[PDB]
Amino acid sequence: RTLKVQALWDGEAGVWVAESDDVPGLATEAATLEELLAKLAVMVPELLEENGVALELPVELRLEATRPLVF
Amino acid sequence: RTLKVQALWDGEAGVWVAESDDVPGLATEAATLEELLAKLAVMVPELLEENGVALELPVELRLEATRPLVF
Repeated sequence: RTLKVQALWDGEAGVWVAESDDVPGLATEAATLEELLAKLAVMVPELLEENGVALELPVELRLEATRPLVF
Repeated sequence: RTLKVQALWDGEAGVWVAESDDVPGLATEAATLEELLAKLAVMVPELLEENGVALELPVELRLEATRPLVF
């Protein structure tokens, strides 16, 4: 169904890093969130096949980025 | 707590558009997801105050972007 993937900002390395509890062996990053999305679109299917898929279709990727709010 | 905000890609207008069921009167977009985040960091608090807040702290903003997966 929906595969939640977190994008964590790594200021030191200047890149967003993908992390997912729904996607096995996911290890990828990119300078921008757009590029991270692009890369994910390719890698995620592959990783799901290489591993025991077991997914309900059609599957969508939800890239999440969190920011702390100041009041 | 966590305020979920969706970023919807508008290819025609060349911008990501913010949409939120947790944040009142949210109307904003930006050419990139980074900029959309930046803009949100400022506007969201403001909109929450101007309206009946009623939030548990500390509050974090979760920007979500969905992409359909092809197999």
